[PDB]
Amino acid sequence: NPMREIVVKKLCINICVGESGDRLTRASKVLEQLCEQTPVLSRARRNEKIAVHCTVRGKKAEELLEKGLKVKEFELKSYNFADTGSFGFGIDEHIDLGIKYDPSTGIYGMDFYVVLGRRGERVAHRKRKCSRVGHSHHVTKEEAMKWFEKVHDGIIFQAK
Amino acid sequence: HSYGYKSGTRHLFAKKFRKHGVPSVSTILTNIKVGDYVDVVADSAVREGMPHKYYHGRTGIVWNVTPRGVGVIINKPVRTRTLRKRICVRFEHVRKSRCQEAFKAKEHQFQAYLAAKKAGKALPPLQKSSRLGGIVRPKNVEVLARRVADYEAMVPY
Amino acid sequence: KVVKNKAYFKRFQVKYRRRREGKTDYHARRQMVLQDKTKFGSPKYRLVVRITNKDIIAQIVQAKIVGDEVVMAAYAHELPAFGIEHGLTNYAAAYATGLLLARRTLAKLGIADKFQGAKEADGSYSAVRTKKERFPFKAILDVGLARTTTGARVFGVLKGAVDGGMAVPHRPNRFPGYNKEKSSLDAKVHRDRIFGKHVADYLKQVKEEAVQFSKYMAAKVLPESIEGMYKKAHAAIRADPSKSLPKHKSYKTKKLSGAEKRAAAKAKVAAIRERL
RNA sequence: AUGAUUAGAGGCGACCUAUUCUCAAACUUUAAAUGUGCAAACAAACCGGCCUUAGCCAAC
RNA sequence: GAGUACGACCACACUUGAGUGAAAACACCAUAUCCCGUCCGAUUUGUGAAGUUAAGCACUCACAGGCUCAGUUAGUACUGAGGUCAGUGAUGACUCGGGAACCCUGAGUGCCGUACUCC
RNA sequence: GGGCGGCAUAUCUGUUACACGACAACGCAGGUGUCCUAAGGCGAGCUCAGUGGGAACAGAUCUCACGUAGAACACAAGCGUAAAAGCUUGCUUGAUUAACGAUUUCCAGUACGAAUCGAGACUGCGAAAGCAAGGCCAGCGAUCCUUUGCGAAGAAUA
Ligand SMILES: [K+]
Ligand SMILES: [Mg+2]
Ligand SMILES: [Mg+2]
Ligand SMILES: [Mg+2]
Ligand SMILES: [Mg+2]
Ligand SMILES: [Mg+2]
Ligand SMILES: [Mg+2]
Ligand SMILES: [Mg+2]
Ligand SMILES: [Mg+2]
Ligand SMILES: [Mg+2]
Repeated sequence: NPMREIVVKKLCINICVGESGDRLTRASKVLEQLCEQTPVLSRARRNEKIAVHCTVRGKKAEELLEKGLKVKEFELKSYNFADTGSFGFGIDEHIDLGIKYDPSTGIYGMDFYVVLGRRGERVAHRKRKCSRVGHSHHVTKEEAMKWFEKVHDGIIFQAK
Repeated sequence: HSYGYKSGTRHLFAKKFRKHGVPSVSTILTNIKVGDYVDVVADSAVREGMPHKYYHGRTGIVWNVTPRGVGVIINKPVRTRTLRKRICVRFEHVRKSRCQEAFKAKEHQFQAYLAAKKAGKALPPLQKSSRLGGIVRPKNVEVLARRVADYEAMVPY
Repeated sequence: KVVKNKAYFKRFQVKYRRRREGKTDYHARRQMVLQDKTKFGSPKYRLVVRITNKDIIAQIVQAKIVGDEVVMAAYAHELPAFGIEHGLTNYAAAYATGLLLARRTLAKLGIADKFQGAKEADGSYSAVRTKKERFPFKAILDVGLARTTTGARVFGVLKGAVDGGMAVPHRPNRFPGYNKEKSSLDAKVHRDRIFGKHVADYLKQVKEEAVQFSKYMAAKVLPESIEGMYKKAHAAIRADPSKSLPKHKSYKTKKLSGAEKRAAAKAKVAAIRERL
């Protein structure tokens, strides 16, 4: 059935900087330049901003994550996957991603998290007649790993 | 020590188990007019126009109707006499009373019987008392007695 | 560590059926059906608007204890009988549905020919006349769970009914073409939306290319006659409001008996006992 | 459910899973007996015309 | 025999696993110039009709968990009225009346309105 | 006994209290003379405490799933509340005036304090039905005396 094809729902880029000031502003500018859209600052929980994050979906997200896979050499550990059906990885020295380093902003790291899913997930997020999705229609860890292997390179196995 | 307005109402102004919630639509659509009999039962989920704890569970007569309120007359004994108290409550704390359901049915039955007699119809047969005598033909007969096993089965140890 | 023990279900209280299904806002419903007690249950009506994926439904409803009573209903899937046979969901379709419902209701009540409403749609706000010269028929708007934003098809149906002749209290703060920073309403934009000028512009832009408007392009619909079609539809609806489209094998599965279920369980337990 | 409280067993020292022994004026799903409010046709209630209202309802 | 909109009562209607679904609906679905709103057309708003029953939805099943109505527990626990009743007492039975609860065990798994539509 | 101690001297919640209401002790466990232009009013949008699987520094933040309230509502306690009464946000001043309307609690059916149902004016929020004359329920004061505000300017052969 064509409706069960797995697709990438969204990709979240997060930079937790700590403190607040020039470093946070520079990181926000760098993330905005990288993602081509305005990021959002997130505060602690006790009211000072501590991180900057952004969410990307669609053709831009599909075009992205290629630099992340290239940096990670298209290899990931098994435990990086989650029972929900999503995964992610870290990255350091975004100059490796190739953002044309400038002296104004130093080197920054980031965390990418990719969330996948099938069509029909709207029924759990719409306002009217909100319901729950079927367990069979859910996405399994084995299915996610098989999709990653079929679309990209392989993955190593570990314990922790 | 303390004699506040809502003192000692921990169990009185509380919801029954698994029956919480605000009043339904049937309460909102009920019609109340002057001269009706109502029961004053507080709804603890409204907290507006609540009657005093004394009047919870009393039955009275409506004497005034406002856009959101009802005026009820309640008898209250004080020393050697009975007073007619007039209280003002919101419409969500009253309900129509069935205290005259039996009497109203009695009047309707009398009218129906009167009409049938004038029309010369057939009246229903009259019930007979069960307290009269008669022959009894037994189907099953048993002996009633105290047996030894009755005493042995009374020592749970 | 398991939250769904037996005590959870023992102490669980379920919500109302329509709250669980997610289709009724009961606070709003209580406030909408509430009426002054001194009126002693005089009739009160709500115009309920519901927009589905491929149709829009408008109804005139009075509440009752046994259940709501529907006075008159109009559906968008009857517009082809009155003309326009494409879209059936846009703002012009909403306006036509509202006008048709108002005309049907007035004809049914017999007060027609005394409240002719507005002949030509100018998209201008006129205050409704209410008790709060014989008064018009009144009903209050019910949008359910839909989000109320400027330029919405629920308000399009509202405008259709008002121009038809019913008295629905409202303000022009949500019509298409209201400038919040200026607190003014532009009638030109409202008329353009009512007659579907935006749809015509989009159709022209799409046709000037090299899925959208697939059936539109399959038919010979030219993006220069939509306004005339809608005007003709308004005229036909006004002329003959009571018109519609031209005009038990069982499938239920029988439930097993309790005796049959017990027999099946006994047979299964005998089978496993024998296999052991 | 809240708050106390003894022991063994299974999964796996810890924990979860069902149990197990004993309890609460300021704990309770359930729930008496004795109570307590109202009504049981004569200034009332019931059944079909008429008059008035600056009350309700789009109108009657 | 079914569907949609508005509903009354608010678990016999809930929760977990499976299976089935004629027609028309409902829904997933496509898209972002305009109305509108977001970090993100995700939610929401506008405009459509290339695909699907995969999911939602409806029905059926389970020596399922809950829930509802009965039986048993039991004339037991408790209790109104009485004695120049028994007993050192604690307390108990008796006489004229009222009368429970848990565990355990049976049966069941929504029903009733208005309007429009499909067999 | 009195003294010393302490307020049981005005007053609020749970229990004592005996399934309507009422009920004492220098009985038990605790509170009150404050605080708030928002912590008041309204509309909209969200769902809390916690748990599990994941993501460089990171043994703070991001994401998914479960989650009947196990959180929160200034303060003591009880009750109540889930597309809210909780959290965020936008606009506001119903915390104004209110013709000597009626009523509840204490009770002598007196007052004070607190509270409930209303009619009129001018408003706020909302598309609308509607909601609101403070923060539900403790947080307060007679005679005499002192002190402040309204009897604006204009017009009547009265
Ligand atoms: K007391
Ligand atoms: Mg609303
Ligand atoms: Mg069962
Ligand atoms: Mg008492
Ligand atoms: Mg709200
Ligand atoms: Mg007075
Ligand atoms: Mg006073
Ligand atoms: Mg007023
Ligand atoms: Mg003074
Ligand atoms: Mg003057």
